[PDB]
Amino acid sequence: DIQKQEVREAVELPLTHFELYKQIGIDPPRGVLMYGPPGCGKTMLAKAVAHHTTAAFIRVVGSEFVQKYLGEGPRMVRDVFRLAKENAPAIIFIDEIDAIATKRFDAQTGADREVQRILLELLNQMDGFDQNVNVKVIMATNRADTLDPALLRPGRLDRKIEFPLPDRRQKRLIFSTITSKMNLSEEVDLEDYVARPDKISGADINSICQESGMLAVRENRYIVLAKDFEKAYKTV
Amino acid sequence: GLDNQIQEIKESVELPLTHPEYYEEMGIKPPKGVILYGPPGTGKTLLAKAVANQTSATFLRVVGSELIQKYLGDGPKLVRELFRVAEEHAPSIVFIDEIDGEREIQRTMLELLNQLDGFDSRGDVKVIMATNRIETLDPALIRPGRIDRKIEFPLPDEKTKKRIFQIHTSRMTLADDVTLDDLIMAKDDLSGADIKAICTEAGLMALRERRMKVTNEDFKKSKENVLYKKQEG
Amino acid sequence: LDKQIKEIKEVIELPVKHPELFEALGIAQPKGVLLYGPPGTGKTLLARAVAHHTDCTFIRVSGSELVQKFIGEGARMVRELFVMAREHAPSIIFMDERLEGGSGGDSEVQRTMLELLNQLDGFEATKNIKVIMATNRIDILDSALLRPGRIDRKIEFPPPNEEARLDILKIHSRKMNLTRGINLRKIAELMPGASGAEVKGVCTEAGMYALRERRVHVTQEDFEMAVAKVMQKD
Amino acid sequence: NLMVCNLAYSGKLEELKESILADKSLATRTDQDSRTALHWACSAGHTEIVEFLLQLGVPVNDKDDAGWSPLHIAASAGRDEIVKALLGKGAQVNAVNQNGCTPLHYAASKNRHEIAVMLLEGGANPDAKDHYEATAMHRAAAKGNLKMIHILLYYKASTNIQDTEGNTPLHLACDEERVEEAKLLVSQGASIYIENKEEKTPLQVAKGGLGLILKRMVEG
Repeated sequence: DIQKQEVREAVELPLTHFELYKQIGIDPPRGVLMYGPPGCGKTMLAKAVAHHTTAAFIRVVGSEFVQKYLGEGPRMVRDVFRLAKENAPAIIFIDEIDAIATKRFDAQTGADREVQRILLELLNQMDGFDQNVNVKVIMATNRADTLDPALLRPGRLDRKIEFPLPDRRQKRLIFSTITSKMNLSEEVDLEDYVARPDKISGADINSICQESGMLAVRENRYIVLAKDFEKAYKTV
Repeated sequence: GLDNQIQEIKESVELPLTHPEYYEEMGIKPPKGVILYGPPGTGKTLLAKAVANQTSATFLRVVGSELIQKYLGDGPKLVRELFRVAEEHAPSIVFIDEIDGEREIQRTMLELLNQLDGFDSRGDVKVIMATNRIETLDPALIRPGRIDRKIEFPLPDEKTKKRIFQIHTSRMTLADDVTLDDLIMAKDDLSGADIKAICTEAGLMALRERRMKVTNEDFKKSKENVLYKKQEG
Repeated sequence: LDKQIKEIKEVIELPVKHPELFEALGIAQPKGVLLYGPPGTGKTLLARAVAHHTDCTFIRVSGSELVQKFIGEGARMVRELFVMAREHAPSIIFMDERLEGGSGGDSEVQRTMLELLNQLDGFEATKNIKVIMATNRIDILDSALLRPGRIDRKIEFPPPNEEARLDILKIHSRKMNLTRGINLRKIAELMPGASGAEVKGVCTEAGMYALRERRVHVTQEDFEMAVAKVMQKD
Repeated sequence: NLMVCNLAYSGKLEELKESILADKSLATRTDQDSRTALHWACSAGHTEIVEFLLQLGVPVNDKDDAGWSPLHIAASAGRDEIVKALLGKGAQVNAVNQNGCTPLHYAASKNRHEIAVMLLEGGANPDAKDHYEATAMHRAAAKGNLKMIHILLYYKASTNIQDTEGNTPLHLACDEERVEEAKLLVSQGASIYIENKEEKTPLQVAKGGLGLILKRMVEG
């Protein structure tokens, strides 16, 4: 809503697909940072972006290039960046940089230091590739303590979106988008089931609705009710 | 109100070798020392008694637990260093100050209590522990450590800093219009070297302009240092 | 861009055209300099332009996490960087990283530059070691209460003026295409507010209206709309 | 799970009317959920079926294992003719369900204007509270229904109800950033000085300086 609103305004406006940026330079940024202390979040957002923007999406985990060959990184930025600037403007989902953004000194487990030196390699490549390229690389995280001042340099991560704990907007609209497809009842009410998460903190409300569907697929009851919503709240 | 407290710690920790004939004749021997704790703390009773006891003695400075928490949990190795140099400095006074995850603090505090209790030596040196809040320390430290005496500081806010301010400003010079209501009403968790520090930076701040008088707004500007010092840490 | 280089040539360029005999016959070294004014433009373009014409290194202190352990295991943070300053003689240092919280929290950096100017003013084991003060809050009047003034260069930094937006608006106008029916005196002298970075906000935020209106070049009306945009916030 | 669930859910008119006229046991058959053909017929939106049931005089006070009367559930459906027949019979307009939410919270939740005018017209409490101590203006003003707020202003609804946390409808309007609704409620008597358990006034709960223009709407 507001998070996808700031991301959308920060993505689709620079990616308006016009050649006039190449003459006067790439003024608008391309990197956007996100947040969210639910169950790692950052998934249904890119799902909604996939619903709206019917384009390519490089879905990769945050720990995909940790292979002992150490060459997967340069091969993915080389091949994926060349097919992004050459084939079509895509959205490369390089998420979960908190596990690969921690400082490391000892050379025993210094593989994280080697892949952060690869992060320095592509860190200079993206500086050399600031002109004449149709690329949009998103990069988010869920921790603000293990970050380094190198990534926070202007021109790389120019957006710092925060996420509230209750965040009643995404909860109400996620109830609307989960009730717009799945079945529903007239007794089903969202008043205390969106007001109570404002008083008590939680996560994965959509997955709690899916747990209510698990407690409703028991075939003992034909239509899901509120007892599985509140019971799913107290259980998970 | 600290005369009875300073004569009770004077008789408590100055009964040993310094004027010793009243300690090894009656046969009491509480050779464990006291554990300093002050409701304001932060060098007030710690520094006041740390400089007041230095009339004739040997002082041993141990301030802050940063060297333990700033890196890996080295633990009681530096306690063994201070215990072998305290063994080579037996007629001294062990002064541990600023005693401020928990799974290791409890085991280095357990080993600290074990080595500090005198598990391998008899009573020969006076060990003094210090902290800001006596409630954060686990009560398991009181029985082995404190068997001699524990001192509370019931300070009258007007006469503690007005008596210490009067004595400490009766020999040196100062300025006029030095208020006290905002001092006794606002200051907390600070020392006497802090009121002396703001009178010294107050008269010194007036000395920057080459003046001997301090304005009330300048004493509030120096007071702001006290206002933020208690809110920072 | 002349009133700042004319005052910085004697601060950075002085040990360039002077051999080692001037260390025992003339002025040894300039100690420090501070530029009061919000870092809109020239915060790193001056030290990076002269350093670009010096080919030295750029070592920062920036007392925070991830740097207190890299520069030595444990010290006062002004001795290990000085060992790296004897090993690396050409090094330009830039001090970059309320009166209530900033007095102490910024007084850590104030103490850092006090002991750095007391090591430079103390002894000279190596040359080309210079520090630049950058404070643009109440702590520049508190810094003025802490700066002794005896060893200090005074270079005017105009973000609260207009010429520093005229010259940097022309520099930011040479890279992109601009029209000929433009007057930089009203659109460049009539831009007060936060700092000189809202000019870069006028160019970057003006590109949205230049591409929005399909203008192949940049006009003055676009700069006016971008002036409104940069005047929306701050 | 019973027969009246598929006959009262899958759209059976003449088989259900013949099932009632043939044997009253099917008409008074209850399942494990403690529901009759009125609950399932109101669940599927059956108009003529509930007109026949309410015509014969089915007990409307029948609740489930939680306490959900067909007026809370069918008023939570937002159907026009169903609530017209239920209020035509004169059901309990202020009965308590499992959470305590009166049918006014359900008429205000679904933005049903006629159901709110007809519930509040028959004697329903305009400021009734549930177990969560919240009224229909917390949720009606929080969801973003301005016309529901206006027709609550027609029935003299209070604007400073304390929630179980201590919030007011102005706190649930500033938290949702409803500009015109907070300006209306403030222009109706919403106190900007009420504090919840978080020790925060509605000026601090709103974002973007909205409490300053709400204070402007207080002093002017």
